[PDB]
This record gives sequence, structure tokens and C-alpha cells, in this order.
Amino acid sequence: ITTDNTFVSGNCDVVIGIVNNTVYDPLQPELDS
Amino acid sequence: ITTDNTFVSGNCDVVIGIVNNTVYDPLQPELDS
Ligand SMILES: *[C@@H]1O[C@H](CO)[C@@H](O)[C@H](O)[C@H]1NC(C)=O
Ligand SMILES: *[C@@H]1O[C@H](CO)[C@@H](O)[C@H](O)[C@H]1NC(C)=O
Repeated sequence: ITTDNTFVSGNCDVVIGIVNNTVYDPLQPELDS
Repeated sequence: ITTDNTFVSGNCDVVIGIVNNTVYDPLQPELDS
């Protein structure tokens, strides 16, 4: 799950069926490296 | 106004009716931090 394929919206307390995970921004390896 | 919803083309000098404001790149806070 990458933020050039997903987008940020809303909060996790309303939608039903949402699950715990981590979403890997492709900007993160660029900024960490 | 996000660069994930707008794109990079042109300048202030061609298109009629442009108003002066700021554009919040969603990359900009990670660039700053
Ligand atoms: C319907 O979805 C909820 C939330 O995802 C889940 O807890 C529930 O078990 C589901 N219903 C069935 C019959 O599995
Ligand atoms: C994981 O999802 C649950 C909902 O099942 C939520 O309450 C929790 O805040 C989430 N995050 C965690 C455990 O870091």
C-alpha cells in the first residue's frame, strides 16, 4: 500500500471493517536515505 | 490545494484571472521536516 496508489482521508473511528496495518509511503525510503 | 490534486504547468503571466494565494504541496511538510 503506497501513497502514490492511496490517499489520506478521514479518521479510523467511523468506518466499519477497517483493519490495522502500515501503509508504506514511497517518499519514506527517499527521506530516510 | 495539493500537488496530489493539481499539476505543474505554466506561470502567473499567461492565464487570465489568477489570484495570489498559497499551494500546499502534500510533499512540502515532509520536505520541511
Ligand atoms: C460483518 O463485518 C463485521 C466487521 O467487519 C464483522 O465483525 C462481522 O463478523 C461480519 N459478519 C459476518 C457474518 O461475518
Ligand atoms: C488498531 O485497530 C483497532 C480497532 O480494531 C483500534 O482500536 C486501534 O487504535 C488500532 N491501532 C493500534 C492498536 O495501534
